[PDB]
Amino acid sequence: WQENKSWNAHFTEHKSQGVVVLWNENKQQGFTNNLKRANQAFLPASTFKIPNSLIALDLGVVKDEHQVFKWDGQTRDIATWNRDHNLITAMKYSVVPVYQEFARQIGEARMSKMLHAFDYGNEDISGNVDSFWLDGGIRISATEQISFLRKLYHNKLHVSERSQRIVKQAMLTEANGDYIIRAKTGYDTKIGWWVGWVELDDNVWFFAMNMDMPTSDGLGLRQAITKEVLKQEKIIP
Amino acid sequence: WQENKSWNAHFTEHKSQGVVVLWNENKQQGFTNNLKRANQAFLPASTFKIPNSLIALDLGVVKDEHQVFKWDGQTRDIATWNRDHNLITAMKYSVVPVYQEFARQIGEARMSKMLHAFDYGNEDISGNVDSFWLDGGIRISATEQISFLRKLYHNKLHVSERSQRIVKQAMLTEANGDYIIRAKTGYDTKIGWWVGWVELDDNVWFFAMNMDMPTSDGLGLRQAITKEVLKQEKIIP
Ligand code: NA
Ligand code: NA
Ligand code: NA
Repeated sequence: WQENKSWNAHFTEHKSQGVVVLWNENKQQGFTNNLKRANQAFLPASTFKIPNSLIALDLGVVKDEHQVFKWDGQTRDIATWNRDHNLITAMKYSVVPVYQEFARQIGEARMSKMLHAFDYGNEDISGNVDSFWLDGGIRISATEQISFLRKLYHNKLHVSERSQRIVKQAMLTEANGDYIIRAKTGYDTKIGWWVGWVELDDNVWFFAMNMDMPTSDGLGLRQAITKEVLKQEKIIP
Repeated sequence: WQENKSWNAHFTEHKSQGVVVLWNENKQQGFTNNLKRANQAFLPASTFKIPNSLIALDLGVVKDEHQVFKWDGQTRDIATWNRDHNLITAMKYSVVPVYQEFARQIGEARMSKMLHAFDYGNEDISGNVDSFWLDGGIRISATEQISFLRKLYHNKLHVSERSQRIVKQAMLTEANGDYIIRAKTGYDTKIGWWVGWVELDDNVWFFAMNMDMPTSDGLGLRQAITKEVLKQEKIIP
């Protein structure tokens, strides 16, 4: 692990504070602007959709990325939520109600057992079974997110290979001739997250970032600051 | 099927001639600028890399998208070919020697049986087992490319689901907040190809295009013209 404080200028430039963690898979080396915060644990919020999806697929709660999760007829503030969804759109729009239903069907016992099998964060599901990742006891750090993602990337998690391939497909965020990003956003009213990885032709760079997010004003910063770090390190052009 | 000659404006504006074929999956309806050229069969060239990959995966000739195909040590004109590759980079840079090796390992008998099971084009693999898609007997039309691709999209081809998911991952070309394109380019001395699909939140649009390609100058037009048509049809912004 190497600390590079020069990344802090990207945060300063945006009147923000946070951590970016990068892992170079080929070199097995990590880099971050703040080693201490890199190892501090926070509520995952919607980044929890990654393990939740995996578990739901492995248990058959979700069949595949095409199955329709019918809208439950309750109108909610976020317009995109008020419609039918599949795994791809549910991830893309972070549709909380669909995942809450998943969590209820999974149940606390299977949920707790799976997170333990995954070595996921503090592995604590205390609170409501359908909301612990938003306001309950579970915590994970940026470095822990990287460890978890590395296992997912290599199909090493304790679910089927098929479930893992499907979730990586659903994580697809951006792709062009230069790179591919597979990732998940999250935010909880105190912290904003972006975790995932960048696929290059001959390497993979895992990333996990979080930042203080007093208002939702700055949500776009999660990707922007990360990309500035990626640009500075020449990972993307 | 519906003919839209207005699309010809995009070809002529580039001093070009060709066909674009679109299929709206939800509505089960197709659109083309030239109904007859849509059904004209040509050598598939590198678009054959899609069935070739599926077969190699299903037979274990390829383990997965990470397996290294070591460079055989012969230097060829295209700089990107002269290195080790995996399925992702082999597709991205259309690395013919790797696929030629796959074809030799698959062998004529299994190749022929699989293309028949695929209902692929004219199913004719004469003569050279490692070059028939470049100079041999096989011919496929833009509409036939679409039929094959629709089966691949739904995991309905007669190979494992896993094989189909891996090849679709390897087809990934472009992705953003508005769309995902999975596709494969091809070109022989005479014609250039682009075939694949556009994933939207609530629909999939299949496409297959081919155009006259007297020089390799114009290869960029395969994507550009196709995108102008997608833009016109309001499929992408
Ligand atoms: Na690793
Ligand atoms: Na910025
Ligand atoms: Na044009």
